[PDB]
Amino acid sequence: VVTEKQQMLEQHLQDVRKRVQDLEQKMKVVENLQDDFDFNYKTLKNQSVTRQKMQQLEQMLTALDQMRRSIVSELAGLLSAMEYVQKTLTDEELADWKRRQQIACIGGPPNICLDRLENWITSLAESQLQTRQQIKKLEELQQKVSYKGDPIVQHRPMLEERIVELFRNLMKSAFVVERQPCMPMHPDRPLVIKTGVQFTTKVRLLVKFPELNYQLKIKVCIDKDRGSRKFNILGTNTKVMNMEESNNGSLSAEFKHLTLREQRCLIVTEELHLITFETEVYHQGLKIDLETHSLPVVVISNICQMPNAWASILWYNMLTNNPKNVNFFTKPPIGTWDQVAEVLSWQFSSTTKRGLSIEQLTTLAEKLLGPGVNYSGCQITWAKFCKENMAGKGFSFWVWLDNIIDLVKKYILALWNEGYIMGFISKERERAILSTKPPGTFLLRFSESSKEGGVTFTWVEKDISGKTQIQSVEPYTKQQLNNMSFAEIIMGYKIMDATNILVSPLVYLYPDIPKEEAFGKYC
Ligand SMILES: CC(=O)N1CC[C@H]2CC[C@@H](C(=O)N[C@@H](CCC(N)=O)C(=O)NC(c3ccccc3)c3ccccc3)N2C(=O)[C@@H](NC(=O)c2cc3cc(C(F)(F)P(=O)(O)O)ccc3[nH]2)C1
Repeated sequence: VVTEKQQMLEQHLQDVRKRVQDLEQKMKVVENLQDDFDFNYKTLKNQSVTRQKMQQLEQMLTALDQMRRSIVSELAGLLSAMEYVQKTLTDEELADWKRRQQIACIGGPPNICLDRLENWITSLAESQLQTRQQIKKLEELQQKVSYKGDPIVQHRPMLEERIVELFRNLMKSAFVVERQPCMPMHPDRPLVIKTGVQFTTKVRLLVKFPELNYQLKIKVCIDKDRGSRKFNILGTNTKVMNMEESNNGSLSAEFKHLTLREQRCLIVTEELHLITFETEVYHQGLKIDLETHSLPVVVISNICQMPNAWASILWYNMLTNNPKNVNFFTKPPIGTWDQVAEVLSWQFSSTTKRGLSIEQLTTLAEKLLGPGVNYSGCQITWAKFCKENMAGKGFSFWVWLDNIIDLVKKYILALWNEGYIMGFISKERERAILSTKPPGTFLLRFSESSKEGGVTFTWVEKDISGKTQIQSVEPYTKQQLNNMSFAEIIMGYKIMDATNILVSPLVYLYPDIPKEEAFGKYC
């Protein structure tokens, strides 16, 4: 859906194009008048005929001055308009995309489409090129015909400085990282790169100029620049930018043959690195030095470091919009619960068909902050999330959660995707909602004491005394889920009753779904 700010920008660019086109027509008229003045001056060098020709030349030069004074001020007004629209385009519309990319990287909505910004940037770039050519024409015209108090000699140096500044800054802003450094075997985990592993990245120039096809050589490097590890990019670290049908005519450069190796003559998962891209543009007498960099990258040595490395990327991209804060973990910022809850639900909605529900997020809030009702005014630190182990446990909240995400993705995906997994429910709440329900009613949830991840089912029944009993089964491990599906385990589960007969204590899946109707399709 196109916004009000974006529709106003589309008209503001169209108005710039109309102004540029209107000045082109004035430039033609001023050139033809000067060419006539130049011709008539150089030629015919009663006696009244010479006097009449002299009056013609004076009138033509006075008219030349007025047309020049008009064009110069019309160009000054055009540049001011260009400056405003460029600030809206680069500092506002482009920055929003950069933030939308940070969010998409960490599982957020996958918007981040360049086609509209490429169309707007190209339009502004083409308009600025015609303006630069009009300022070049004023220089050419002045050289041939000038006079004391000529508006070209006094205002052209400022007009030239203004358009050159505009065009350089637009070219520099258009050089973006379309696809952030990522390992192809871990597409759901970008900005985490293991040494010796082939990784890919992609860059794009949003100024759609066909002149530049096969002209820009993109050089890629790491650690360009206290006590931090230094690395080198090995493989094919140079790529010629080209227009493809696959890109829809867009100028881009994809690096697929890259690897990191430590250079040879703070904790590893919190150390950040920047992958830099460089090129030089030579366009009609201008040398524009383009330089862009990736979002901070965590460099790992073993794949066991992947969970803590991903948490550092989650923290960085959730809390800051700054694209180069390498010292972020020297003093990491605090997050709100609503910020964290959004990211945690993104971890599930990017890997599965279902994110985290309100009830699942509430029980997750209580696990980190303790009892309460409203968690919107609560704060979560890096220590409570990843750096330090949970209160009374030998593992951090993130390690416990990452093992659940993996359990869902690899072992119980189909059940999670259909909504048969209660997942996160406190011992007090599960006993509460089951207390009212008939005997044999059960819910599926994850283990809180299991580091590696465990799945369980909590059920309700009545003893001979009539007292309601709520029990959970010993959590089923990943190893067990590799032999039997959780659905087969639910159906096959038997208990020894009072009559000493093996019976299934499971009848209905919460709230009232008969077990065979919900889990039969998976056996
Ligand atoms: C007390 C009771 O009424 N129960 C029945 C009896 C006991 C004893 C046997 C055990 C059981 O049913 N085991 C399962 C296998 C479970 C597994 N993880 O592999 C089972 O099917 N047992 C069979 C059997 C038969 C042959 C060979 C092996 C096992 C069985 C069947 C019939 C009779 C006996 C045994 N069986 C149980 O799990 C009983 N419950 C527990 O022991 C238990 C629940 C629980 C919950 C958590 C948590 F919520 F996730 P957290 O957030 O981490 O705190 C953590 C630890 C936990 N332990 C349920």
